[PDB]
Amino acid sequence: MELIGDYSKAFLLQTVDGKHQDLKYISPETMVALLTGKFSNIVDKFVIVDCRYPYEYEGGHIKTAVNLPLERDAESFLLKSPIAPKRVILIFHCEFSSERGPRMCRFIRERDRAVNDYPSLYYPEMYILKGGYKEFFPQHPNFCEPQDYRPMNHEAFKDELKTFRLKTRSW
Ligand SMILES: [Cl-]
Repeated sequence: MELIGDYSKAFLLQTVDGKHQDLKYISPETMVALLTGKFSNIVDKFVIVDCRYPYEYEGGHIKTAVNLPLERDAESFLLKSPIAPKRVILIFHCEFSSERGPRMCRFIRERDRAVNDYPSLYYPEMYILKGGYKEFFPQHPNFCEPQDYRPMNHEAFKDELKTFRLKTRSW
């Protein structure tokens, strides 16, 4: 397997097959391994980036996840003052096997390459959570807050979906 983004070392986590062949995917069990400190002697900090809209996040998210659905906010949070360490790892996710998580992962890599001298990176190791929140919640509800799941297409949130789409950079 290839080295991480800055070619400094191998990827730390066991991976699973996902839709995008160019990206690295992890399972809910691996996400729990990170949250439970199984990799604490090697991983200084990891950030779970929930790419879903605010109403989805508010309805139930993974504990400690940061909601950064807009490219400009993810860029500001992650790259204005980079989270330095040991390894730093980013895990991106959305509701299921959609495109919000993968798009944000690729965007952050593009910006990280842009602000660095090749091949150095602030976030050389990034993964996508396979199956997103939809598959994580039924496996580990006690690692979620609140213990619920609100889909993007929830009947009572049609206006909220629309309101938030009008804040994105492109459609
Ligand atoms: Cl955006």
